[PDB]
Amino acid sequence: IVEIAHPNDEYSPLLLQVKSLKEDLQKETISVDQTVTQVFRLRPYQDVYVNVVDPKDVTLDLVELTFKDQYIGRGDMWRLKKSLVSTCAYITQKVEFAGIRAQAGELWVKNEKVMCGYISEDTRVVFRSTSAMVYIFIQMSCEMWDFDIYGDLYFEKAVNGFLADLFTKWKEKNCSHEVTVVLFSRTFYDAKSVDEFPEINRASIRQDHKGRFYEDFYKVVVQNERREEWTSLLVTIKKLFIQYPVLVRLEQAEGFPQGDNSTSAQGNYLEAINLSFNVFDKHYINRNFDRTGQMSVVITPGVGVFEVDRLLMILTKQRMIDNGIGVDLVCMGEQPLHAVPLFKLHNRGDDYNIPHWINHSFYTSKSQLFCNSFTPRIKLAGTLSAPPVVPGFCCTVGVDWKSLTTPACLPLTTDYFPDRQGLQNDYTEGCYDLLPEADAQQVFEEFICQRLMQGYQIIVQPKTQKPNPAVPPPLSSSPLYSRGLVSRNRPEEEDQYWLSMGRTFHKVTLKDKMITVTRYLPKPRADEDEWQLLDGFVRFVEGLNRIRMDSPRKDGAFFMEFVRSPRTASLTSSSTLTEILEAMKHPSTGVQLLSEQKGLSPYCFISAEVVHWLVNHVEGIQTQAMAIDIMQKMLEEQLITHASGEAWRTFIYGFYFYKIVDDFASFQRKWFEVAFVAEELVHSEIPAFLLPWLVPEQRTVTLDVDVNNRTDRLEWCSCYYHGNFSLNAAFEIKLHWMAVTAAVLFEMVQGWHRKATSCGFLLVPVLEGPFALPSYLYGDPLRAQLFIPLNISCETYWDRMHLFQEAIAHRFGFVQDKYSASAFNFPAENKPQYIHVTGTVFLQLPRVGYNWAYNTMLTKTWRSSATGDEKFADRLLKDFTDFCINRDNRLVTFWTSCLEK
Amino acid sequence: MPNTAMKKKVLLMGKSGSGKTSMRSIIFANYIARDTRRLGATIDVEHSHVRFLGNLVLNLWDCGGQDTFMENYFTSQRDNIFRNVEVLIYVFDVESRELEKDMHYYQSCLEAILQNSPDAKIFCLVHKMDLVQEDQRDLIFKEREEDLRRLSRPLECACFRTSIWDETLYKAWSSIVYQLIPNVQQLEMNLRNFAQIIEADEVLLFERATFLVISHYQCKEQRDVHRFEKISNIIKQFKLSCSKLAASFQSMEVRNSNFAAFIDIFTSNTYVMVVMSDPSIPSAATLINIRNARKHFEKL
Ligand SMILES: Nc1nc2c(ncn2[C@@H]2O[C@H](COP(=O)(O)OP(=O)(O)NP(=O)(O)O)[C@@H](O)[C@H]2O)c(=O)[nH]1
Repeated sequence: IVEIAHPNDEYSPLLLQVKSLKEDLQKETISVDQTVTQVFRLRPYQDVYVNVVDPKDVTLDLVELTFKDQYIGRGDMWRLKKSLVSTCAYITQKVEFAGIRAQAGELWVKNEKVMCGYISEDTRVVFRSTSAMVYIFIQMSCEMWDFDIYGDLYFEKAVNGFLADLFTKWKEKNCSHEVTVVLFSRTFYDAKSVDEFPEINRASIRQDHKGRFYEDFYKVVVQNERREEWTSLLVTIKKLFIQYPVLVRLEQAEGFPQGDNSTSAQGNYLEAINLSFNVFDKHYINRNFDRTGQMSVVITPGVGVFEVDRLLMILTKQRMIDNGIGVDLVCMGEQPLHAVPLFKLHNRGDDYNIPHWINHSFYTSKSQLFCNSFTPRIKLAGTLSAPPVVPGFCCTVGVDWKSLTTPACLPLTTDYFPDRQGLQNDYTEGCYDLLPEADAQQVFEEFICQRLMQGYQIIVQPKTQKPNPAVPPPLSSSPLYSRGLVSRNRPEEEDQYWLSMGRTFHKVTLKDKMITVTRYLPKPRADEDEWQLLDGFVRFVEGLNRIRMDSPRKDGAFFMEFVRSPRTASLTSSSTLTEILEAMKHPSTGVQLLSEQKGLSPYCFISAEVVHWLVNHVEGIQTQAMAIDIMQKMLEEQLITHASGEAWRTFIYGFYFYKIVDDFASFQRKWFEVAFVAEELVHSEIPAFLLPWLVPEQRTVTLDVDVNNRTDRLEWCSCYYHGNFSLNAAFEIKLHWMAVTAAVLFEMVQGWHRKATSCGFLLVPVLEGPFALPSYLYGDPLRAQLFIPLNISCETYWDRMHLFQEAIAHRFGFVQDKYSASAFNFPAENKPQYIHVTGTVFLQLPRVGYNWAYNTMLTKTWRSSATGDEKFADRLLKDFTDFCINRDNRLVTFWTSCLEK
Repeated sequence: MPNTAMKKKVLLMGKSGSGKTSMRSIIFANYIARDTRRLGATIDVEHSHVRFLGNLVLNLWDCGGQDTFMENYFTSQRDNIFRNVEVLIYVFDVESRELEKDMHYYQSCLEAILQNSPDAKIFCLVHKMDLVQEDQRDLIFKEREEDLRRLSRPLECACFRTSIWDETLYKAWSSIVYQLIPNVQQLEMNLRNFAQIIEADEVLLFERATFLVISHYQCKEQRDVHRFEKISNIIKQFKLSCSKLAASFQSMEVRNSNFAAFIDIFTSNTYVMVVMSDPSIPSAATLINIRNARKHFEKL
């Protein structure tokens, strides 16, 4: 606990570190060479008599920690703060814990930044990312095409100035995000045309009757794609700005059109933020392991006024109660003479409201003049009333770049009043004694009992985008639609909840419920382990705290023999009913057996090796009959009642025992993720990339995710096979976890990825969102489901046509790009769904043609020379639409090549 | 103490409204009859483990009572819920009117526990008799006795009466525990030896953390049934009062005109009280006989 400082003469910064009770200075240390070139250049040899030995209780009241390239749920942030109670720090240290890593930054005491210092239990740490997931909603109106002072279009100010500055700062601070850039706007009087009916909406006012037809358009630009070297989006946004007025005016319904309505009179603003929340509520569906923070930024040329319905504003207050992610910035400039974020109510004195949940920021342009006016002008030809907006004073608002380049995660400790009485008339206590066991079965019992993951309380998710017509503007998405119904419910009338979850030894967790804030109180696995894990799982969702030669590994060995199975596919006489000679003198030769050591397996062996042995010595494919005949004497598994195991092509993981535990109800918000195994052949994967140019059906395993010597945390997660055949088709592995730190599971996945590529074939994480509409349990509100028609021009049409469709698909197989029927796991199996081998492309088979979508989960890692380089995907689009709409004579020559057999 | 850590299973079911989870919450969380007004609605299933004098641990299931939850019990996952059941408790409201649906659920529950438990047992418990006059309390309890003895025909049931504002609750769950206990005869023999060689009026031994009447021996049979209930209620009221003082009890002494009662720790989770048939003795007898008792029970 001793603290050692060591400057030299008049070093204006200092340095200090820890040890345990240094007095006589016999012992010194070298641990770091970097800190010399990180602070000051000198070579201190053993005792120059400058090393001060002092207790010096000097704290560092707020310290910032930045993350990169990973995924960290907030329980792991709690574990880092629990491990960072009583230590030292300095600027740009790389703090690590259990494969988790952060870089220290901007450490302050109350006015000033310190080079070094000490952290003890009462200073506060705040987590930020440079690897966040960020949406950019550009709101367009008729004020984009309007000039301002200094001489500009507001569009040109916004895009050119602000986006050039933001992308230069994104290059300078060396961050790597995942963006959307979505344009959105409204039009009026687009009533009806030929079958454009569920796209419109109709606005009205109660107190003075006013009802009009209107219509909302979203045009997306790049959807889910990280790349360095930006500013190409600036060129595409200029192209879409010039193409935009015809693109919005002359579409689906043509009455007299009024485009791009004013923001200070109407707007789809609050609906746009609510649809960003409709994206972010389903974060647990397809989980990237390379992003942490969440961010939604709306760029508007508005003044700050919005004329907004009452129900949507109250509903988005209740939805930003959960996960605060919203940021607003105004590229109009001209900071007005009142409290600038404000809402005039539009309910079905002009009723004002001011938000304190939003983070607004203006963008002044770069010039210097005399008196910047705060007013526009346009010449026509010819009981309470307790918030007004005008007596609130407001000097200037900046841009707040630090909350736009490094997004801040949600805090850990907040102070609030206790759970007394009156309104919240409901408490419930569950005291759950825990029996330690050495056989994964203890957390989930308490978990499904005491909460059922907000089984008590509701999720207030009342906005459902049920419809979306899309438009055949190009190969990004383009949904242009109506929001659909809003099924709002009020909060829990006359009672909130609070809970008392006890460990009957000595421990209590007191849960409050208006936002999930906790109070933990103290008085095989240990007691504190299960207690800490349960506090982490209450922490994950809403987590405020009150305060004051076989290497026989059970996946690697079977994965390696399924690698051996292609290259071996692609003794005396038989007919003796004694069977003792062959089936007992297998070990006389060099037959490899799992018999040296492994748990629950004295003398074991794999079926495929034995059947390849019996085809290497006896006849071809009648070996399973004699294998059953010897299985009637010598077995493999526990309670057999079977054939010769499975004779061929069937995966089994480890845990030999499964026959003679709480499951996962899908209400509990499982974090799941579908990795995928795709049989591949490089001989066409290279030239189309290059200059050339034209037994059940699921299986559960509950495995332990650790290759270390930890002895601190037991760590389990559930694999589901879809495959128990793996003929030469697709294969997929689902991972369901409500459990331990994701980064260890990420290095397990990447470990058998390295075992997949070297000596084998591709394992790729694959978006298990099929071609799903919005308001499905999978999917986004921003997916196109692109269409590609088969212009043919040449008893049971559909079945033979489906087989011919498989033939065209596997013809793209043979020449460039193999296919696989990715037989997914919904019962009755509605649509046929093909994955392409070694690429980024989904197809389904429903006009006459068949539809297409673009995988967004590769993201430049899990990357080899087989796949990659998105130009490949666009080339396959071009080649496939050429081959599909009957270019030169390709389909007709394919007809002749089929008919000549 | 030989720690044969078994794991017993007990369900608590019945109709919603009156006193489903309230009685469990006042018998295993140190509440009062007034503060149980704040529990409110439960959900489908919630359960708990409670440890109890060491070795025995109860999986205590509390089942809800809405229409969809009982239907999702019977015509659904039933085989998981009614498997390996030892003790069933079935709650009866007095004031409730829909008796037909109550006995309909009761018939279906009896047939389901018959087809999923051969040697379990059912205790039905008519609670909340604090609203009816005492002569009508006698009439209603005897009618429930006879009617439930008829409708519980192929397998027997035990029907008790209770309320929350009295001590018959403590008697009824004392009966549940004394049926559910593993061992009887060795503790009875040590009880009888202790009481007949240290000549007491009556000796009483209890669990510590909830104080249910485990065992007793007397030689003055002039208190009818309500001595155990009353003394358990009043000293657990005193323990609830001392709970707000950050202090444990573990020891007390009282003597009177013809009366000499003493309470102390015996073992890791057991209380003893005793009245000793000789009121004019100071604590030397209590000293030598807590010595005389802890030489034997700490060989047990
Ligand atoms: N005064 C009084 N109140 C009682 C008595 N019995 C039950 N209550 C009241 O009945 C209320 C309901 O508690 P309880 O029935 O345990 O709740 P529950 O049925 O498990 N909730 P759910 O309907 O979701 O299953 C309690 O608040 C309690 O005050 C009684 O004998 N006297």
